[PDB]
Amino acid sequence: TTLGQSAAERGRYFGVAIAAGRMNDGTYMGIVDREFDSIVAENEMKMDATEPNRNQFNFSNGDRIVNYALGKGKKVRGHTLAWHAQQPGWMQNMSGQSLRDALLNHVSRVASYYRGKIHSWDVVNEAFADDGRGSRRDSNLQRTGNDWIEAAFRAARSADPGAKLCYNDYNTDGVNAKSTGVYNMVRDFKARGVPIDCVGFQSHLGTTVPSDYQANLQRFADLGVDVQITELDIQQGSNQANAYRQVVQACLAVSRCTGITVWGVRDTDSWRTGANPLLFDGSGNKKAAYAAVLEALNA
Repeated sequence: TTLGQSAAERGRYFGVAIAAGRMNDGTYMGIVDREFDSIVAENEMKMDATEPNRNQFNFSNGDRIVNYALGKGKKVRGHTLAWHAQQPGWMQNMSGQSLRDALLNHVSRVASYYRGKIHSWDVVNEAFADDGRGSRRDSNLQRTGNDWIEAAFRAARSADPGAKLCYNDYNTDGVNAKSTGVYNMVRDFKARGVPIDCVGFQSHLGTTVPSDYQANLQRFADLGVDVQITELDIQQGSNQANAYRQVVQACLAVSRCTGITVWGVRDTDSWRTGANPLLFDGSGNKKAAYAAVLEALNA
């Protein structure tokens, strides 16, 4: 088997983040053809990639990833319709109502273009502080109004109602002040019928999985949302393979945990240079962490 085969047999997907740049690399494209049944774009679908100038869109590189995914029978995750980081320059300098207008225009148009091709959308990415109080990150977006996360989900449901609408964030893997700030927002969203289907957990780990990784996953699924591990990577070390095997078993244990996406093919492809935090090495070979993931999917 492969990761994707044996994660399907558990009712789940195993995805990978790819970059257009590498799609000519023969051994890279091979591993992706075979091991994963879900695909994210690493950069080609962010705000600056898709709307370089106000109200004017280029989906050229994002499409090369999406259409490769559909052509080979794989699911597609959309990353990401709204995010303080990596805003096209014209957007960084707007504020207020017109920023709010520009933001919703971005979400409905991007989600419209990809309607029917997107298994799930990171609608809003990283909206909570890392300050031990679970408060909102101060952003030009957040300064338009505390309800901008709601408005963004509303615009995305309109544009593509078949897509699963996710909130995605990092430093949210255990039970901390940040996951509980996310939790309270989502709870209120589900209370009020705000259209949010899944919560994403980036899980950019150090060397070790939190004791309550699954307890935190589970408290969210109990809200009646799906949970997804969206951008997984684990710092290398002797506990690396143990840490991957634990993340997979925490997802199999939770019934609403639909799948896991690691954030790159090979160690050399990682935004986290030097960490070697992935399932393959630069020579393209399976690491120990690959065998841990494949067993955990099978045991």
